[PDB]
Order: sequence, then structure tokens, then C-alpha cells
Amino acid sequence: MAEKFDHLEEHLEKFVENIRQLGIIVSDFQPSSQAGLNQKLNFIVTGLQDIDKCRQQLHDITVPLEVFEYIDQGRNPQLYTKECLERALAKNEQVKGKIDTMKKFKSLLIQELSKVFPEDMAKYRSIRGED
Amino acid sequence: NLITHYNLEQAYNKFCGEKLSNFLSLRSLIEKPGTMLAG
Amino acid sequence: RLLALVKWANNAGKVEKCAMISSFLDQQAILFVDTADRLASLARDALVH
Amino acid sequence: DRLTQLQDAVNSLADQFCNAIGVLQQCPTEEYAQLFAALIARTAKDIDVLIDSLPSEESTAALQAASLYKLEEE
Repeated sequence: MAEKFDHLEEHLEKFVENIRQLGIIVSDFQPSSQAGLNQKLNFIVTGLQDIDKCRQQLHDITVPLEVFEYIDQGRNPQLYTKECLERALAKNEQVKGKIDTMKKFKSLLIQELSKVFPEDMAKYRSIRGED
Repeated sequence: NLITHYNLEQAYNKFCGEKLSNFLSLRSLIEKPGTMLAG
Repeated sequence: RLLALVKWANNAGKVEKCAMISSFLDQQAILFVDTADRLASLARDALVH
Repeated sequence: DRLTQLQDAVNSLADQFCNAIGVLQQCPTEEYAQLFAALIARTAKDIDVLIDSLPSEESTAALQAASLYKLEEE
């Protein structure tokens, strides 16, 4: 989905941002505002549970382990599609180059074949009529 | 072509002819990993 | 890293379908070269017997 | 002799059928295609042989014994 995705967002997103809060104040301890700090912790607990609720239905979703590594290397997916895209080039090269290998291969083939006896005559029915 | 028969072409535009840093240890875990009264 | 999961994890069905497409391809070329070696087997083994 | 050639021609027939693909399956780009225009062209020259190899055997060869026999007495 998206708006449960987007919930994981703005909520759990809010959870990261709240952390921005957490650190930024927790550089500086005022003897009590740990009240504010630990109320953020309180936010952390109401989160963590609510999250996991948002997290055991999150599906642990099937693991693109490597492309994981790739975004575990932070290298974002799009480059994946991109890089296999570059392969897909190389591969379209191979495949259709081979068709060419054919289209000449046959072509120059039949060329000489004619420059040789083009005389698989009767069965050239199928042959010619096969072109 | 065969994206032609594989519909990815939008992703062609997007995705015809940074990332980590772009869009703005632990992994080993990922391999082998009244509270107010307390503190 | 997570929210990045969140923030680019939009891509699944495609990207898989992609990798799939890759693999679809690659196997054609296998098929290809494999058919060839297949010959070469014939070439030697066949001939020399 | 001349037999062994026909045997050589069949050996070439496969040989061709292989490396005449060899690079193709493994990869000067139309130059390629003339490597290939060749590849066949070699195949050609072979088939030529085949053709000429060909006109070679003589066809009632069993009796040629009994011919030998009259010759034996010779």
C-alpha cells in the first residue's frame, strides 16, 4: 500500500524527527528537562509499541538482500534498474547482433549459395519459398 | 526492445540515459545480531 | 537507512520484474553458447570417432 | 588417397559448423561480418569440395571381383 507506508512515514518519520529533537536537546542537560527529554522517551515507548503494531503488519517485507546491500551501501535502487539496464544493453547487443550474424549469415550465405549452385532446387521450393 | 513487451518504458524515460548522499556493524547484527524509576 | 527503505522501497514489482528480465535474457545467451559448445563436443568427439 | 579426403571434407564440415560460430557465440564490427562473410565463404569452399570430392565413385563395384578374376588369369 502507500498510506500505511505513508503512515510508517509521517508517524515513524515523525519518529526520526523527534529524534532530531532528542539529540539536539540532549547535548545540554538542564537538571529537569529530562522531563522534556524523557517525555520524548515516553514518545519513544508509545512509539515503539505502536510502531511494532505498525511493524508486525509491516511484513518484514521479502528481502532484496543484495540490492539491500546496495541500499545498505546506500546506493539507491534506481541504479539497479540502471545497471542491469546497462547489462540489458549488452544483452540486447548479444541477442540482436546474433540475429544479424544470422541476417548476414543467411544473407551472404544464400549469396554464395547462389554464387554456388543455388541448386537445392526442388527442396528449394521450401528454401526460396522459405525466404 | 522487449521492454516493449515489458512495459517498463515509463522507467525508460525515467530510466533511460548522490543516491545515498542524494536523497538526503549494524549489517552484522543483520547477519548475526516506572522505567522512570530506573534512571 | 530505514526510512530510505521507506522512501525508495516503492520500486519492488518493477525491480524484481527487471532482474527477472535480466535473467530471461541471460539464459538466451547461455542457450546460445551452450548450443555452440554442444557442437564442439560433436566436433572432437564425433570426428575422432 | 582420395577417400581420405572425403573423410577430411566431413571433418571440415563439422569444424566449420563449429568455429564458424565460434566467435559469434563469444561476442572491427562489420569487419566481423566479413570474418563471417568469410566464415561461410570458407564453408562455401568446402561445400565446393563436397561437390567435387563428390564425382568420384563408380557404380557396379561388386562384380569387379569377377573382372579381377579374368584378370587373375591374365
